[PDB]
Amino acid sequence: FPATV
Amino acid sequence: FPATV
Amino acid sequence: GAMGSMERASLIQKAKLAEQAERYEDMAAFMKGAVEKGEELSCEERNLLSVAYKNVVGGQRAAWRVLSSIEQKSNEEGSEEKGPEVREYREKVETELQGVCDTVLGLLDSHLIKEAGDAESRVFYLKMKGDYYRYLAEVATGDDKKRIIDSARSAYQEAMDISKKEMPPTNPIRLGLALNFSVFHYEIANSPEEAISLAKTTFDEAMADLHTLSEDSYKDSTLIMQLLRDNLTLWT
Amino acid sequence: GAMGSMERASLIQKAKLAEQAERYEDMAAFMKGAVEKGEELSCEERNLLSVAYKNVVGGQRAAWRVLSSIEQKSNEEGSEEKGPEVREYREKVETELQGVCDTVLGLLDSHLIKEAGDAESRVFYLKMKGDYYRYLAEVATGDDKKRIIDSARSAYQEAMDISKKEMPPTNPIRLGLALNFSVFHYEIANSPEEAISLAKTTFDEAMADLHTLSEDSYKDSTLIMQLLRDNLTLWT
Ligand SMILES: *CC(=O)NCC1CCN(C(=O)C2(Oc3ccc(Cl)cc3)CCNCC2)CC1
Ligand SMILES: *CC(=O)NCC1CCN(C(=O)C2(Oc3ccc(Cl)cc3)CCNCC2)CC1
Ligand SMILES: [Mg+2]
Ligand SMILES: [Mg+2]
Ligand SMILES: [Mg+2]
Ligand SMILES: [Mg+2]
Ligand SMILES: [Mg+2]
Ligand SMILES: [Mg+2]
Repeated sequence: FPATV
Repeated sequence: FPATV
Repeated sequence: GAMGSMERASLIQKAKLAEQAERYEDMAAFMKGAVEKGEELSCEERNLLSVAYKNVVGGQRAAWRVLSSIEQKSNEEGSEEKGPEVREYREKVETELQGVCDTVLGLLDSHLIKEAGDAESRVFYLKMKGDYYRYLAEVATGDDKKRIIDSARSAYQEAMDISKKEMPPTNPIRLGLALNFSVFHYEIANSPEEAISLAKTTFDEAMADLHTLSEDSYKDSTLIMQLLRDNLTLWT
Repeated sequence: GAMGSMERASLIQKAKLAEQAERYEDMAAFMKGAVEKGEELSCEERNLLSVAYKNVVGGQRAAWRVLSSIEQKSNEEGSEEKGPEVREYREKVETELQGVCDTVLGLLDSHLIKEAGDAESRVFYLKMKGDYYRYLAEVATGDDKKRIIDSARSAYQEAMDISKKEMPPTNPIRLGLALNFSVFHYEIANSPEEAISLAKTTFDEAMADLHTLSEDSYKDSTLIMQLLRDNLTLWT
């Protein structure tokens, strides 16, 4: 899963 | 802290 | 409602304690109470709000994915019929997740966004709005899925427009917004090319502005730039 | 109450799903519902019950320790007065923890223990009873602290007496009971010598019985023996 902030 | 199960 | 009798400052203090104790549900409830006092939030307070709900919904999303995978496996050929329980429990978790998203969106709509005039606050809240519609989109399968997706897109787009006019390309809020909108494009909108272009352009424009920064600002910006690079590596 | 309309088998199925999703509060609620059906629990079901509540209370204990440490620091010389919030929030967490302990003790008393006739089931439940009184003892500071400590001791002692008569020295339930009772002695009863003696004797008696076991039983027993050794190393 990709990085989010 | 010591081990418990 | 339940936090109506507690001082704003006490709610904020307790949110910080809850964070230290990794009690994120409590932290979110305290921050909800603080928002409902009706005063604007400072930067630190906005961060507490976002951390609390990110952690709560993050846990729900991880659980939902575990359960959805089990459910998908149950519908494959040669899988034994196990009854309604997997669907029911996935639905239970899903409903709880949607409830949390609705709570956050409610706080943003009543009345955080409309009172947020400074670019840094308005962009931060609009990013949140995009994020919580994105989480609703992840589990949406019905008549309103398109409208939910568009609600996320619209919030992110407004945030992007403000951020590009009002903030430097290294600003951590601008960077984090772009990171998340890029993920929206890749994972929700079936637009991997847009996702990749956004991440690349954001990274390169930030790179070119690093020279203007202090050591501490450089640390903050480069951390998020690395996340953009990580996603680009995953996708290319 | 809330689980009264759900089939026993569905509650058990959902508890297993909740475990896979790391949804331990849900898992505990499902298992509470299953116990309240009034039928005895199988070994697998007893394990589900214990895992669920161990994880829930484990999280509460970790949070309580973080908060108690902050509170203790606040009462040192030269510490600035920050008001009632740290004590209030530690009390909140404490009350929730006590509630969970009371819930488990209630299930054991109504009516798991009294219906448990086989050594393996009775010892398992009595160990749980000792464990949840021990957790109550960890946070007790008042008139009933001694009685709470004695309630833990009594439950553990009954479990020990049965385990020594009815189970081999390598039995994982006998081993786990001894491990936990040893910790009770060290951490609650201010009896480190008793703790050390119990751990050592339990380890050595198990060592001498390993020759009787299959590969798989050997794996199970030696895992818990290593925990006894770990504690002995911590304490000596
Ligand atoms: C009030 C305010 O200006 N908040 C922005 C902070 C910028 C630094 N920061 C971070 O870098 C981390 O979290 C973010 C970053 C960007 C956004 Cl939009 C949201 C959260 C980066 C990821 N780990 C946590 C800190 C905190 C917020
Ligand atoms: C129904 C029953 O007989 N349960 C006992 C199992 C023995 C194996 N086992 C374990 O070894 C672990 O957990 C325990 C062990 C002993 C007790 Cl009394 C309770 C739990 C050891 C620690 N990690 C988890 C498995 C499971 C219970
Ligand atoms: Mg006031
Ligand atoms: Mg649904
Ligand atoms: Mg564009
Ligand atoms: Mg029935
Ligand atoms: Mg108290
Ligand atoms: Mg003895």
